[PDB]
Amino acid sequence: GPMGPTPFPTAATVRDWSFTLFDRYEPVYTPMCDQCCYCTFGPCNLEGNRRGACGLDMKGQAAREFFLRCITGCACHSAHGRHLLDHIISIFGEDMPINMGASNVIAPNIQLITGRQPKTLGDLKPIMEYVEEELGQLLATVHAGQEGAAIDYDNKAMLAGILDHVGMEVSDIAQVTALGFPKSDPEAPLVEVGMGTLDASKPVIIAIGHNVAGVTYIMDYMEDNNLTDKMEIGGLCCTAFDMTRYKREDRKPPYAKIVGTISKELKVVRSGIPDVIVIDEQCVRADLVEEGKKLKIPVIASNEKVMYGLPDRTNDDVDAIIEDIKTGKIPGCVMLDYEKLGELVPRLAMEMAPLREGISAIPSDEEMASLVAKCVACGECALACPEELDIPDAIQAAKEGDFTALDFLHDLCVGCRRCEQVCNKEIPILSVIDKAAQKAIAEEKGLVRAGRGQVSDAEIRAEGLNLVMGTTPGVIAIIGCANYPAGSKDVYRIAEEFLNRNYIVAVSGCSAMDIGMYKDADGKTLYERFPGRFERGNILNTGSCVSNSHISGTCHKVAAIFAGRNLSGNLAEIADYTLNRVGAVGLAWGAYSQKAAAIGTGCNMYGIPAVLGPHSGKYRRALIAKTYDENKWKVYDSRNGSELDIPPSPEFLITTAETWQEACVLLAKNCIRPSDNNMGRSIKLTHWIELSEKYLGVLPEDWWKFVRHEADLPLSRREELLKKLETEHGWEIDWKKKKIISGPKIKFDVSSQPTNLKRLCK
Amino acid sequence: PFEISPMFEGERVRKEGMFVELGGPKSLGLELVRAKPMDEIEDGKVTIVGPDLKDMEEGKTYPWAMIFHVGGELVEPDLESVIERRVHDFINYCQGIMHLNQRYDVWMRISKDTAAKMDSFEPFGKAVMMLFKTELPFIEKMQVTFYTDQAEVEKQMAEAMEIFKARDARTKDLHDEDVDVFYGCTLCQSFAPTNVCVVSPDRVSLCGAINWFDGRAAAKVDPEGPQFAIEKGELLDAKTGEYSGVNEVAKKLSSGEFDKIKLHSFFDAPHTSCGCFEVVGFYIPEVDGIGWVNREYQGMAPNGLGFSTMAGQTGGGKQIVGFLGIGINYFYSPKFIQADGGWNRVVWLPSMLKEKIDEAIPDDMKDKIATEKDVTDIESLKTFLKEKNHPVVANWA
Amino acid sequence: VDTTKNTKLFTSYGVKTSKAITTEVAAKLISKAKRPLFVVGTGVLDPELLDRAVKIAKAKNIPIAATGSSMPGFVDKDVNAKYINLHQLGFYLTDPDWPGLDGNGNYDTIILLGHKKYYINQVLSAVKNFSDVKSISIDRNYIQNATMSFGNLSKADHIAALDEVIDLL
Ligand code: SF4
Ligand code: SF4
Ligand code: SF4
Ligand code: SF4
Ligand code: SF4
Ligand code: NI
Ligand code: NI
Repeated sequence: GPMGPTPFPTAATVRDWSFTLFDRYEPVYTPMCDQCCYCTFGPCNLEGNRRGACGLDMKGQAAREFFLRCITGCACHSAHGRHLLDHIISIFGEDMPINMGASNVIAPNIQLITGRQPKTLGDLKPIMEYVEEELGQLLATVHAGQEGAAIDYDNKAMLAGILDHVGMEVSDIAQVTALGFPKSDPEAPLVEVGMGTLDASKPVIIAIGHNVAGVTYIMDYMEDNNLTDKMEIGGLCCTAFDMTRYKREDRKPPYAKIVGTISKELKVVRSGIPDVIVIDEQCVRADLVEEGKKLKIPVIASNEKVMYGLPDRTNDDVDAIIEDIKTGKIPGCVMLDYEKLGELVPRLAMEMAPLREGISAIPSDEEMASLVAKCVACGECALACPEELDIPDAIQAAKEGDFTALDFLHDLCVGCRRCEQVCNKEIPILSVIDKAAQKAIAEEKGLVRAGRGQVSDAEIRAEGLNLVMGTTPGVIAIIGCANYPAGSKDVYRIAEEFLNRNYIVAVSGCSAMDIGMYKDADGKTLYERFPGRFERGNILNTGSCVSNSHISGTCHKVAAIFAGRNLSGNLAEIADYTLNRVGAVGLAWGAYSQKAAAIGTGCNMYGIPAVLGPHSGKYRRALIAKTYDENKWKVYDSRNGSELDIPPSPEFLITTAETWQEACVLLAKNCIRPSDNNMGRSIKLTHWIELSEKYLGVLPEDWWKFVRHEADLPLSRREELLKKLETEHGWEIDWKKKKIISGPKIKFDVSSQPTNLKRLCK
Repeated sequence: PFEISPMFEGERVRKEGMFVELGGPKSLGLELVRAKPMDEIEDGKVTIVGPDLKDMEEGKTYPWAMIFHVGGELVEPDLESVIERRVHDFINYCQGIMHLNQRYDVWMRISKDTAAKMDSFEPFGKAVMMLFKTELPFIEKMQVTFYTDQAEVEKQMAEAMEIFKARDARTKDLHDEDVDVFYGCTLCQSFAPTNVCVVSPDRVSLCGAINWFDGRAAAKVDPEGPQFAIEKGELLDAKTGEYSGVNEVAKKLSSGEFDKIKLHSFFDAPHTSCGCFEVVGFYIPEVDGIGWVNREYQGMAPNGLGFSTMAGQTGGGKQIVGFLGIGINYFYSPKFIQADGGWNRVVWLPSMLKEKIDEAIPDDMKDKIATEKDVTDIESLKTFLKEKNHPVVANWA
Repeated sequence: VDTTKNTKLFTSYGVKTSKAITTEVAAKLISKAKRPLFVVGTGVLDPELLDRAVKIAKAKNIPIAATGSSMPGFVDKDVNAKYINLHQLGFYLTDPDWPGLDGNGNYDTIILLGHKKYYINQVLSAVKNFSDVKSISIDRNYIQNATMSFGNLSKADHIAALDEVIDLL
């Protein structure tokens, strides 16, 4: 029916909104290099904001690099979605209706961007097509001499981010509708997570990747032959969530297990636990064969994206492949036929379990003593460590029978092996750390909730009242990868702190795995302490990486439920509404991948601020606003069209934080919105002040910038803060009524409607 | 003493980690707020009769009646219950103190560390009184009395029973003609800009969290805030609940979206809902009836739509004719959709909603409303209303 | 205690590189700053590092930007310190019109102590490429993107160098 101005958008159509965002949130470029390696006219030295042979300055180069990362992430999501959709339509038919959950808008991102309302599975076919076409255009911008300004690369990156969100939504909708995933279930079944959950007394299959097509066939073969009680299947990365959501809408406990994030990927292979490894698409270490052939661990590729230089045995007989892998020259094969793979992997694991027994890279106690005695403290390993761990100090401590420093370093290490390749003594430091933390690994057991899907249109209404009556301080979306600066406990600490204050915490991806890994002193995890509903003090795990499209979609639904705004082709309107009214902040503590960059950029284009880990400064682009400049904090009143002041929150669209206390303070502060009433503003100020005092020893210096009314102040210390306002700031206050009569620079008016667009003013 | 913060609301003091249990199922617990003139009320005073915090033994249960005496220039007993409605939250603002239920079902516990730190009941009552004076500033003076003897608590509980019965009767007998002002709420305008809400004694608010007394107390706290008082003025239609003052205030605060708002009406300028209604109401035109669906119903109505779809067409602060959002206590209103025939128009209801609101359906219309068990499709609904003589049969010619 | 010895890196940001200075040159540059800003990180919470940082800041009345969660260390102390994000500080330093923490104007030279390499290097990339604010690194890691920096040092060597710099301020 009614359509907005931007259906099927391009770089020109979303230029106005992106430019409006960049006028307030200026881009900050932190180049990862002083040179350009792109074309034979180079490499060009752009240091000091100089120009290349093509006239491109270093700011433009950084913008182009970030744009390339965003489009690579978008391409990954869209290609995974396209392959999943094609397989699903081939197997289940093109007329299958979309069954996502109890909702009014089943595809909020698709409706928001394209403007269409898909009903069946085939309705998703054109949308994917559009995305891929646009991808080509965007990819054409990576060519040399294809853009001169950095702002035009930032706008194209924003377009790439929103297209990425569309692709993730398409993929998740297809997979959930087809493979019987949980449909917005607040009581999703719990699944074990950790390296100490795989019983080494049974054959072990380990699936690494992000797809689920072949994993479903493997599980079907296991179930049909009743091998589920004697063979253990584990998942690394998002395929663990995808396999633990398979047919789990009935809440039956799943036999599949979750091993961990990318960090564990090599470590498990080092332990000899896996008996067969299958690799699907992405987040797969490019040296699994190198460290697996040493332990006689077969590695099987299953997708054309990743063939790992292996022989292609697709058109063959399973028995011959089994015999060659068992006693032969090939450490694996590429098996692109899904039925053949689902039949081959279980039999191969069964026949390899009794033959690879007693093989692991963990050194003996005497072997580890000799290894720790071999070091000379040359400092190369600490120089090559991505996390800058103090390896030589730990080795020096362990030289005298003190194996606890390596035990501490085990959690901080990411298992990247970069320290081993610079050691002239050939000391396997990763295996040394694993040997020192063997007992801790054996103790690693946790529980996580399976992917519920999207948030239903009933929980949003149930939580809107709590958000407007000042009982829900905001929404925190803990997502991203697992390249943490100081171990996997930081996400757990942040989630626990925000759940203790009755926030709405939504988790997905590797962060959910690394949060559900720390049991409490009572032997409980956060998912068991707090239910999986969309309500205050509750934590819900949406699912795999492609489930993040739901979280952003949730924001869109808030615009489409309480305000009644049209979603079809209304990117600018809904983005403005989310930026001005909805209090939701994303947190990507360990993001490394280009997919994380695409997700963060797409969230920024929807108006959702994000705080990332200290490593994310390597992404070369952030979006920060100048607090001091008062002329960049003005909007229009959608009733008068006049200029209206707003508090300086959110003060960034994407930023980085070093420690988790700083992240907690930033997340608490950035939940504030200009349109907040007295109760919401009061509760947000309360929590922000409390967190600042607890984690910084001081209370914020800009708190007074968020006090429009005497009801804006916290309840506990109202008089203590009013006295400070009168004394430190000189405001005029009445003491009998405890009322601020003068001093605020913005009079409270709940009916005011902030807008960044002049085209929607009376 | 301790630290007051809204963080310690989920703090559950378990039986293995608590000094003393106050009230609960085994004992008899009570809380009460009483309004008195501002000459017998002493601010910053707590009277404790019998045992105190330092005269108690671990792992026991005590009656623990709490009585609050408030006093102020603009304080009347009609808001007493309103004050009680906050007591719970305030008790859950003190770290290590757990409060459960309200009225005469209270259950307050105390933690080991908190009990060892306070050593008396004076600071806790003082903190509670300071919060209630900070929250509702019109309360000039406040005093608390704590009873821990079984006999005294039984006497106070008998008095509280009589007081609660009187209060419930007074609340029930209140009507729209016993008052001269309604109360407007615009707190939802943070997410629904052009949405105004009007609450009257004969029409509970949209979300169920606001009544006439709640809005009245909020307006007393801040007259010019988002909770304000409306003068009804000249009544224009008693059947359709039209008031000139309400009409003009809606026109002013609606940014010119709806000119009129007719209370207790379904098709003529109905009340405007944002998204937060506890109950939604749809109009079946084939049967010329009204059905209602609550937020928790996972089934589908006879038209084939659930709560989400049928609530996605009545919201945004607009005034679309058809589906209407209401609360849960609106069924008990005597003027419940009066200009639509009232209960004579309700045709379908889910089983849970009927079992919940049985007290509102008249004895003659109880065997006249379909349920999901009885009716699955629209033809089944027609046959059911043809068999059981629903008054909507007459409208079919 | 010679700091200009281990100028060793794992990766290179290009051809332009930091100058490895001695204790005397660092003391002279700190004492000759027109408007210095002691940018400190969460890694200064080590008691020796915290004491040396407080002594350095109070020796020349240098205002402190306690980036990260380093503020609780300076609450009990006397040095004028304010909290600010490191990324936000890097964005602000590339603006000549920024009033600063005191509102007296933008800064000239920033002293860095107690930071992670991959973070301070990323911020210093923008700072040193899109502004003229000089950076002096007195950390035990050799920072490439700083204008002047110490070399790769042991913790005892770093403590000794900081003490010598204190005695030469
Ligand atoms: S960005 Fe990387 S590939 Fe490009 S010039 Fe710099 S170091 Fe080389
Ligand atoms: S693209 Fe431009 S800056 Fe890069 S190498 Fe080629 S000419 Fe030099
Ligand atoms: S690289 Fe090897 S020899 Fe050098 S310090 Fe590290 S462990 Fe010791
Ligand atoms: S494997 Fe671990 S310890 Fe070695 S360099 Fe990588 S992160 Fe550092
Ligand atoms: S729905 Fe309730 S809380 Fe919201 S504006 Fe209306 S009366 Fe107020
Ligand atoms: Ni509402
Ligand atoms: Ni509503």
